[PDB]
Amino acid sequence: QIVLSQSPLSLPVSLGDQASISCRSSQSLLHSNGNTYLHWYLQKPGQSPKLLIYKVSNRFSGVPDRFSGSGSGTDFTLKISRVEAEDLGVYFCSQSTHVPYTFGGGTKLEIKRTVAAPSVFIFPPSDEQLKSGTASVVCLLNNFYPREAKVQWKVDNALQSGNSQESVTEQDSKDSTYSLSSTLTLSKADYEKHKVYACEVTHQGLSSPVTKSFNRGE
Amino acid sequence: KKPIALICAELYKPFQDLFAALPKDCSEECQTLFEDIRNSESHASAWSSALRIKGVAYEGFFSLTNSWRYIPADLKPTLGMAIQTVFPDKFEKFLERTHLHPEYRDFTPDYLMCRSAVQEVSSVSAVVDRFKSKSSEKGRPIRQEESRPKTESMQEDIEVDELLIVEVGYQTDIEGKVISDIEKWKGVVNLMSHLGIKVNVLTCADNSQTPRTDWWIDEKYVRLLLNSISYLFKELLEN
Amino acid sequence: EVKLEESGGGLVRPGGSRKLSCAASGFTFSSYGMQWVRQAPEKGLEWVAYISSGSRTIYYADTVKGRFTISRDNPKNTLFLQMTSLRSEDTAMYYCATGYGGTWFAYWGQGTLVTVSAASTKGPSVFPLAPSSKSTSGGTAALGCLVKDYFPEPVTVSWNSGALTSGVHTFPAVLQSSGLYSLSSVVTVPSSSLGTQTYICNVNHKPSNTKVDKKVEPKS
Ligand SMILES: [Mn+2]
Repeated sequence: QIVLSQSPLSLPVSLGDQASISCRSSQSLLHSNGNTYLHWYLQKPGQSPKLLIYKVSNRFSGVPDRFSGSGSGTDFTLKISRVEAEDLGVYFCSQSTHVPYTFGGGTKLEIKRTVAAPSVFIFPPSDEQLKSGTASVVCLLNNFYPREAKVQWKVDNALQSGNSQESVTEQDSKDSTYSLSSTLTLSKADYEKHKVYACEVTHQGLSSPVTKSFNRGE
Repeated sequence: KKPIALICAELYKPFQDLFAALPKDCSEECQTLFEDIRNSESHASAWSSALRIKGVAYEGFFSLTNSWRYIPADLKPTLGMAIQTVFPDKFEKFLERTHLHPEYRDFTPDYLMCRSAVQEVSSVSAVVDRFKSKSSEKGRPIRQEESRPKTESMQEDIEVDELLIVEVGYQTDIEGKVISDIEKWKGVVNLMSHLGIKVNVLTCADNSQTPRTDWWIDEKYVRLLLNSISYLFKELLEN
Repeated sequence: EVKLEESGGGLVRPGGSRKLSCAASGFTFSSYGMQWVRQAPEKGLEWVAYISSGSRTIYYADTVKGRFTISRDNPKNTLFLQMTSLRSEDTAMYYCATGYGGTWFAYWGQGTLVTVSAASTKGPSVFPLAPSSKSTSGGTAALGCLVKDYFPEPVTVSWNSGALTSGVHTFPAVLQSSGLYSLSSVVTVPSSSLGTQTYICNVNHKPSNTKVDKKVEPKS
């Protein structure tokens, strides 16, 4: 099967700048009939994929002309001559020279913006949930950029592992930031035997790691 | 107790019905052969003539059933010929890769066609489908192989030239015939994959035990062969 | 306008079966090859099957061979995918596509979500994330809802029946080891509006016909 290797895995780029995405094929995509069946797709968040370029360099009808592709054999490139906000999303290359038809793993295009440090918020479990026997603690990292962040839980200064999960929004189309939630789930019994519930956040926009905590009975 | 010549006279009408239905060139070749049987000194000489009639007439009827042109053996294109005329830009490469197997260039199938002197056909896929349908519907042994460069997909945005190679036959060992045929063409098919040339090879066979509705030739032609060439073979032995 | 409209998705038990359909309009369907593509949540695209215009040629991904049949009814402008012996790994959004003249994916449908799981349909428990000093920054307060333990996916969350959209972050669900999902939805609002504006998160979970409205309040 044709393996298609895309680089970079992710592409931060400023509005108005150019962008290049590389697609490497494990075998030649030149078909015996003379054509080369390498194509490019944009998938915007929430939507189905859209064709951009077919057979290496043909722009699909209606596709804005800031998109173009080139290459031959096993080496191919997609260029966005001038990046626009709407270009946020994942770019895939795919071939249909050989069966199985195959896709690259996707390059995420990220819109570059000025560093923005997260607002860190913490929410104790609600009384409704605690009535049901469980305690979720939510820590919220709002409107930050770039995406790299580290979030750990400490209960009475003991690090927590195995009991939290995290989720990150896509890049916001208006302000280009990310938001992140981390949820710490304890049994109600485990929750009532400790006092300090703390969320520790590291991000380059902060001068130092921020611990945001509360006392249970407060 | 019957001399070979007298055998031919008793089967005068069955063989007249035969010659009338075959394509012209095919009908003449069988007619020449028939007079060789009538004037056959030996039983060996007669038998070889009768065999050649069996094969020539059957192929004429196969042409009729499929509306293909009956081609005498002398005029049948070879594989090299088909490559040279149908895919001229690849003929030089075709020669280089047949250096260790030059007999490939001289392979001469019963039918050598291309998509519309290599005969033309409107669709190769339709021919393959109707072979594959009757093989599946009546259990008739076929063998079928398509060249394929690497794992290439079919495509919808361009058309390529292609060949259809077909082998037929009227012999009692039907499985043996299609097995040997496909084994002969396998190397060629694999060669065509490496040249980027699309070819299909079909092979099939009937014998006299095949139920008269299930042959690769029309049933009316089955009765013509069974009434003539197959009775002749019975007369030749019992005398 | 070329349009592809898939249907047939939903929940299936592992080992179970399901038939997807795709209704095509806006072009001569019977003249073109058709394809299925799928995307597992948070993952990349994966090709599934191709079928030529006249059905003579059919290709399959090695991972669906022997379990999926692609077919079509040209006079009815419909493409089909018959899925059998399904596995959790077959959970995905399934798209029909066509190249309208080639083997590339030029036109795509909106897709239909197939979930393969033995988990049983369940609406969410909705708990408030109450605003407090621990969630205020300047003149801004964050509040939200915790939407816990629903199945299968599709849940829609909105605030004040959709009126409140600025500053809303509804987070992607996490599949839990229980086999259920959970997410949270948060919104930042002016702290000056706490106790004068009412905040209600509306949770709609069509698979269980569950609609939940939860008022989120500052706590005493
Ligand atoms: Mn023959």
